[PDB]
Amino acid sequence: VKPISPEQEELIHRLVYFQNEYEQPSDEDLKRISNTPSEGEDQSDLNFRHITEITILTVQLIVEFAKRLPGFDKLLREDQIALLKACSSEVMMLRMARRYDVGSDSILFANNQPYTRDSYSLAGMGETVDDLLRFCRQMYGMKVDNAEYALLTAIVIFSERPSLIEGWKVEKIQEIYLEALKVYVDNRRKPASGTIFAKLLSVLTELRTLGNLNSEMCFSLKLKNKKLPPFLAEIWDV
Amino acid sequence: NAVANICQATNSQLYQLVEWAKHIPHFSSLPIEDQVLLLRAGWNELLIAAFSHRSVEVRDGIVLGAGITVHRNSAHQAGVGTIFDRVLTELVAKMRDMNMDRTELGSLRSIILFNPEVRGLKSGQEVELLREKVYAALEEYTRVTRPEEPGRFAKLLLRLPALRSIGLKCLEHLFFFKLIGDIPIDTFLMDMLGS
Ligand SMILES: CC(C)CC[C@@H](O)[C@](C)(O)[C@H]1CC[C@@]2(O)C3=CC(=O)[C@@H]4C[C@@H](O)[C@@H](O)C[C@]4(C)[C@H]3CC[C@]12C
Ligand SMILES: CCN1C(=O)C=CC1=O
Repeated sequence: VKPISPEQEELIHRLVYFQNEYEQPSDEDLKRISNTPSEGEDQSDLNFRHITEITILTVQLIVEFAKRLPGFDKLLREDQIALLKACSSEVMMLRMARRYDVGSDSILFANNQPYTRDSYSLAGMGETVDDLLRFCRQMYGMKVDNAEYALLTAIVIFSERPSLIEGWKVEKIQEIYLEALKVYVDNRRKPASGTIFAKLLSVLTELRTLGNLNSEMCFSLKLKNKKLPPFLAEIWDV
Repeated sequence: NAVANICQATNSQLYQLVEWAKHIPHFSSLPIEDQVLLLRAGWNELLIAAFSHRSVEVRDGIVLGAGITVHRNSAHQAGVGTIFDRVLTELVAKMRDMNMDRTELGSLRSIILFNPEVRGLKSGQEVELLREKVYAALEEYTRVTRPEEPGRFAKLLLRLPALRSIGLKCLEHLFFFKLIGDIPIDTFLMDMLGS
């Protein structure tokens, strides 16, 4: 029954704004990706190339979003890098869930090309795709909106990670986004907001597992004689 | 400090784990296959949560049972060598700082146990309803018991991701290898669950 404070409304407005602002790669980058078919490559090599090369842009977008969150500039550079490295994959899972299409049971990429189970399988990434799509489905079933996604992303970014220097400050920043999420959920979900707050916080727990599942590729790739782009390899300690 | 005693302790932890699950309200009324699945999935998180919470009184150590507390030098020999540090840092220290009581620990572990996202369930909706009941109850309890701190519910819930991460450092079911027979884990669970 407790209402949103004006500061919290400003915060949420900023979050929604940033999320919309850094949601898609530039048309230039995408056009550059579609227009480099190297040498007569097969459908598989094409799918893999698109998935990885776009994933690079996705990570860059994640950084752009993170460095604009209130609180982020209060941290030591070391802790910023640590957080980003540790959370980029999870945030990536949320971004992916935001582009899930129920009807086709597929993920719609920024180039409007739908990627299905078979797209990923053909790319060489079949071992994990069902878990990915299942997360997308669960997420969809919760009917999560823009503010909730933004706030969740902020909360994921400011989570406790190994090798933090000022972990307490991170925790303190995270508290604010938690409370904003709780109040938002209280005031803007109908008829009430039974347990949807805790239900949203379970998403974090699942994101740990998914992040592990994303680290757990690239050994699978090496076994298939395939290769992560070096940026991603470094960023995910692979 | 001795091997055999540690083994006895951890085995006892397993038995106690199953006993605890058995007496959580509405759990034993689920189809037994579902109980086996839920316990298999939560096995590590549940154990780790329990002994983390038992380790708060002790300093720089993990209590694994009656008169058996393990420090870093013996951690590997105890079977906890790989998660020792993160357990002390993200769990024990945290449980101590915020004074996590037993009702809250039980709530959290209930939440872990009642995971409707576990694959292969028959009664998934029922499990979800149970988890929801636990959420509501826990929020109520923290709202009443400690009203001075309004961010306590979320702070408790934030230990669940930490538990999942630490539990994942284990590519095996914790302590199971020190049971005596060649009894498979599903058989051990089936036997220990059915009356
Ligand atoms: C190892 C790695 C490369 C695999 C990671 C993969 O499993 C993921 C999680 O499946 C990757 C692959 C493609 C992917 O990067 C995306 C493509 C898009 O076009 C868009 C670009 C950008 O607007 C994002 O907000 C959403 C989306 C859909 C992202 C999400 C994450 C995806 C979907
Ligand atoms: C076998 C290695 N290991 C540990 O040391 C603690 C959990 C585990 O699986």
